[PDB]
Amino acid sequence: IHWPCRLTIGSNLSIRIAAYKSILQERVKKTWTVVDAKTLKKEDIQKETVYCLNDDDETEVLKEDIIQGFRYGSDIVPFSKVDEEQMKYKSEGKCFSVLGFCKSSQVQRRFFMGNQVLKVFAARDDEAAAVALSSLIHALDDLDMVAIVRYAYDKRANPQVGV
Amino acid sequence: KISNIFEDVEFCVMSGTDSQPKPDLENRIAEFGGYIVQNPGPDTYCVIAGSENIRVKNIILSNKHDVVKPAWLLECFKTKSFVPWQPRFMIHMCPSTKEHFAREYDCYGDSYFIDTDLNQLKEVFSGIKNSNEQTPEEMASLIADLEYRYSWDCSPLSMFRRHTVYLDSYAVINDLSTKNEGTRLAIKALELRFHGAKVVSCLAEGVSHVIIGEDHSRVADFKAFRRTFKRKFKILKDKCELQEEN
Amino acid sequence: YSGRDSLIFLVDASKAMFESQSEDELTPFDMSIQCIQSVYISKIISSDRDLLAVVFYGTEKDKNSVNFKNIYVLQELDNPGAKRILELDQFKGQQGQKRFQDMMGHGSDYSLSEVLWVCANLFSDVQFKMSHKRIMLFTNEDNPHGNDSAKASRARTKAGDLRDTGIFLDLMHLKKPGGFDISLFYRDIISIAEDEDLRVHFEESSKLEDLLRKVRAKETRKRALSRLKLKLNKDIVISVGIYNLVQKALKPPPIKLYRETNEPVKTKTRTFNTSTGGLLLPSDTKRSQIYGSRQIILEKEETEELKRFDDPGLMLMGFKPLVLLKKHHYLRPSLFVYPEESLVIGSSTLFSALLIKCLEKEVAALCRYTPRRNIPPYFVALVPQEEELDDQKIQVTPPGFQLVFLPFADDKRKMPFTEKIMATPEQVGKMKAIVEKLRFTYRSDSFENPVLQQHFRNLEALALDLMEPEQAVDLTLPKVEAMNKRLGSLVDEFKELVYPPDYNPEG
DNA sequence: AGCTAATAAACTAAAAACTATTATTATG
DNA sequence: TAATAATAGTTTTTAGTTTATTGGGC
Repeated sequence: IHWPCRLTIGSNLSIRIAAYKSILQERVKKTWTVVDAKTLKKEDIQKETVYCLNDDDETEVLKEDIIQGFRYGSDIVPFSKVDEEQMKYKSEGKCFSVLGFCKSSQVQRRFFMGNQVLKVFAARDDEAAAVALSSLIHALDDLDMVAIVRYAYDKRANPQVGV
Repeated sequence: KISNIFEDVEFCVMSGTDSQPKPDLENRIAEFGGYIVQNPGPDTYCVIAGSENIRVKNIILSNKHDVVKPAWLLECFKTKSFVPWQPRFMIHMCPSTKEHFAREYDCYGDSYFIDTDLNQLKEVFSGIKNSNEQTPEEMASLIADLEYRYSWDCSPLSMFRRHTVYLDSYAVINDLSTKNEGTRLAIKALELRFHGAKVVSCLAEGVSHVIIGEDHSRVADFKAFRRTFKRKFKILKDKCELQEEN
Repeated sequence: YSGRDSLIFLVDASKAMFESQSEDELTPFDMSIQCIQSVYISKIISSDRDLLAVVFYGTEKDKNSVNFKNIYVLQELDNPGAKRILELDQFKGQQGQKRFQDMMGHGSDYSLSEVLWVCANLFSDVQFKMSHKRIMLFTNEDNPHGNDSAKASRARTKAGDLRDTGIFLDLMHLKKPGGFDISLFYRDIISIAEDEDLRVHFEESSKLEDLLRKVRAKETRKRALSRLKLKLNKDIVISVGIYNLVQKALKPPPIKLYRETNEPVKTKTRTFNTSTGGLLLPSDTKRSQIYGSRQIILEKEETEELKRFDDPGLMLMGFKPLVLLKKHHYLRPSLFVYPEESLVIGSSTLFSALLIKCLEKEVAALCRYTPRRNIPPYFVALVPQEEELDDQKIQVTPPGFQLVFLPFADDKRKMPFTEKIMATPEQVGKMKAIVEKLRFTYRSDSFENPVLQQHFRNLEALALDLMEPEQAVDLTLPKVEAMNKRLGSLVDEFKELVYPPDYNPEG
């Protein structure tokens, strides 16, 4: 499946693009289901998790009665989830933009992050975009530059950078 | 303990950082048996906020609890009893509390069943920012309505700011863009600011008050303008200028 | 590991630290304390497991255990905490300084030998393995203890003693209008591995600009991923260390804690007989996968042995020129391999010989890699990365073999492709010019994830419970206005060159 | 003008590395 | 009669599960 987006350059250039994950690590999609050792059924099988009091007690703590927190040096700060979700970084939805250009030799293979390779073309039914991307490819090959680009899958994903 | 009323009610004591620190305030709360919770729960009646924190900012965002300043609880402890929740310790509150305050009070600190006093009226007036954007004629009309409708016609001072008087303040008439010096026009111009009776310096058909200014040489102009209108100018008989409206 | 780090800050509790040439300049105590706050924040986020302490000298009172006069210790060697930050900031400011001078004295005679005794004793207090006895102090003058020749002699004697004991110290130049007087009393007595004392430094010109800068990282120590081994044929085996010079960091996991007690509540989780309400056992477990109708049951070591193919190690396949690797062929972040003599003695000689030889041949090493027990071994390539130095002769690149991974056939994902489309050469030249407009030189440390930065900002902000949280700056946002003004009309020129004048790229 | 599927993110357990110590045997 | 040698006790990644998740549909 393609990634239908629009590459943005400055504030006056946009090219409808479709990205394909050319490389994807193999991974099984069939999980293992624990069933009974006697009836061989999962119906009689389901977890029981208990938030028993960590202090000198054993009383379970209800889901709402318990919150998260984060270690801070020598202590831990009490923390909710509404607080972070209203003070988290807000990504600008699904977007993908270029940032700069540099020589190919300025980077090495040992700085290649992620677990997938994205082969990207323009969106379907835009032959002018095809000519534009072809010119981009030719110019980049001639100049031997590499484009520095910023990626963002969607609002709820983490924006990041790429080459 | 001291007062069981403060007990049985959960209090989110999370910002006791005041001139009185948090620990001693919490100790006093325990002395009154007030129920202390660190994080705001549904059973918690109100959240104790002293100084401002980013956590308090989120509490403002979280329209779930009522932000309470230490003044209200301090007065409660001094009185050993709950102090009424008039908005002077208030920052952010539940919509249920919003309706409660809109019921027991108006859109401000004024009450509906408790007679106003100097303190609450002054606090309400000082809480609202400056709102001078209307025309001076609207000011004159509204203050005149306040005076006449409410039997408020007892103002000790009334010269020219407020309602229904006429007086010439310029030697030259129909040309008010220039000021004549070396005369009493400046004194009248000064008097036309403070005490209050609306200023009129233009000649029109809507004037029915016969007034002679501090200059006795303007009577010729007054009589010249008298024939232009139906009104007849009469010789004048507090105001401290010896004027009569008839 | 091989030791830990700790610093102690020393502040002159005098009046020279409580003045300013002009009100735009803070007092020496002011920028010292704020730089201390910045340092502590950096340590908390970076290396909170370190030891930090605060001691004062020159004040009227004192708090040291030996009870030397004018020697008031403030904080002891401990992992930094927000409470300490609050204690510092209560006196940080144009009025908190007055609060300190009220509740605490400032300005009195003392001996530097005494503060050295105190700091040495504080060193003795700690017990964990220790590597950097760094001592930091702040002032703009040196000669006051040179006023008493006996005091100078005892101070320099104790300084030499602590240098012998391995203690290292560093001083910050502070703005003394008459000059700090370098080379008069300290660099001859303080510990320095190099000499740059040329200017008596009428100002505070030294490294506060680095210290006040806040860093946000974890800087994990040099830990070997594995001493895994290369099986040449079946018996020729060498020991090499595994490393990842890049390791994707992520936000630390949260800790689930209570509301009114805030205690991190332990969560026991188990499974019980749902159909009975009783209790189940880990032995009473059977995993199932139903393909259509048939259900297949597998167990623990049953699922283990299917992952078993060979012993964890490196199995050489052969050699292939480096050029025969497609650059766009990528699997995951690369690794690094470093030799070692810890297990196989002489393996370093073999590693060096192999590196030199394959560098001459310009070939890659094909090998079968098994990370740990019960994992399918995958083929990888070992490109020899030579150690490169700089003008400072520092390793901009370490020696060894960069470990790049070879994807499999399943990794290849074909997509609906299109024909080859060319472009007019003049448009290619327009692209060359447009690229040259916005060209720049990339540097690795010039970019960073703003999301984690904002996370930190919030974290220390709620820790510092201010009115507002610090606002991180995104370095990944393009300078759209700057780039547009830098390009000019070439953008629309190429737009009409390729894109239809009537049809915008927008659908 | 009504409908829902990959999915990175998050959440887990699980496995290794890396320290830090010690139930054991000569042996008198 | 008493020293030494496998050992677990912390992190630390890391590799499966879990989930709330925009698009089309008609």
